[PDB]
Amino acid sequence: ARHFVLNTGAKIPSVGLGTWQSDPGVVGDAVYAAVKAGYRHIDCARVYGNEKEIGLALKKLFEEGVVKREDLFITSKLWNDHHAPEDVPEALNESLKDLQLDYLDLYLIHWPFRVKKGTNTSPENFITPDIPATWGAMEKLYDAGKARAIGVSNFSSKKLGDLLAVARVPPAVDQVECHPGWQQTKLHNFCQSTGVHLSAYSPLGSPGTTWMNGNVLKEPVIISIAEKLGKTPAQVALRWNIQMGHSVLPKSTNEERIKQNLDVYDWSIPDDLLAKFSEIKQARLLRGNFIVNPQSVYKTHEELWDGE
Ligand SMILES: NC(=O)C1=CN([C@@H]2O[C@H](COP(=O)(O)OP(=O)(O)OC[C@H]3O[C@@H](n4cnc5c(N)ncnc54)[C@H](OP(=O)(O)O)[C@@H]3O)[C@@H](O)[C@H]2O)C=CC1
Repeated sequence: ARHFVLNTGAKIPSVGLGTWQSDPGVVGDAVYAAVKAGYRHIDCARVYGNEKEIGLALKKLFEEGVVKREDLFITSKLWNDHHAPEDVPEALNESLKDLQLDYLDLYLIHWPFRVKKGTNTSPENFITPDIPATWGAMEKLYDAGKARAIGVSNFSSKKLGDLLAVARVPPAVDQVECHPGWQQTKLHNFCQSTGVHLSAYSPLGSPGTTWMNGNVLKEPVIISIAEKLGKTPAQVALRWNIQMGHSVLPKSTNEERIKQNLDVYDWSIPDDLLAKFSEIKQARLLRGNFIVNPQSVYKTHEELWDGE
């Protein structure tokens, strides 16, 4: 259970190191510690502003002979301002430059949302998405082998369905918020029915993010199962996702928590304790406030998420 198989045939390691909010000065030693500890999957994005420092950590690991390039699964994301079909390859090239890599294992459309190239998220800069024309350009990256798998992030079942109808290369991954607090059963189903892999971002509910109301590790049901099974609350939360057939992208810069989050393979959650999860109140923590707006295509929360 140390990996899942994507629709491309590629194995995606079921635990990756998240690097959202990993500062340029700490992220390098975090990636290093993670890989040394057995991680084979790093989740990155242009907009995280730390890809240069992840690249220095990867080049250290290779030259030090901890791993070779082929042992690692490296993910990055196309930001909202590079959706125009002519801008997509520059975006991938910018991230390959910073990571100092020949290819990405996974390249994702970060949001089903577009702004003018080189502009900030402000309504004046909003441009109607053309996901087919962006996906069209993402396919050319996949053809050339520069992105060995392509996929999307923050797509509902509907938006994922609409892309699959027009795709020549089907999305390999839909990366979404998914944890005990927000279980995404519908999309989980739609993904297994379509052969799309569901990858769980904020798998601990992103408790370090002051503007998200994460308290997943404090839920009575998770604290219980941890105590019952002699595992930490984090361990339980992550294991739940892995038993659902989702990969998890736990972020840490603390060597010990990095180690603990990989320790989700040798042990299981009994079916009894797996039943105890629908006793958990459901709330989406990352609502996409920043792109729900009167001048947005998404005038409502329900419009962004298609009721989900
Ligand atoms: N739009 C998208 O596609 C999105 C993608 N992502 C990706 O998913 C990743 C993971 O989600 P993220 O929102 O970062 O939050 P997570 O759910 O991964 O939680 C991270 C927080 O939990 C702490 N933590 C880590 N390990 C443990 C542990 N074992 N016990 C207790 N606390 C722990 C971290 O602190 P510390 O570092 O001190 O250990 C940090 O404050 C992101 O980092 C990013 O790579 C996430 C958000 C959006």
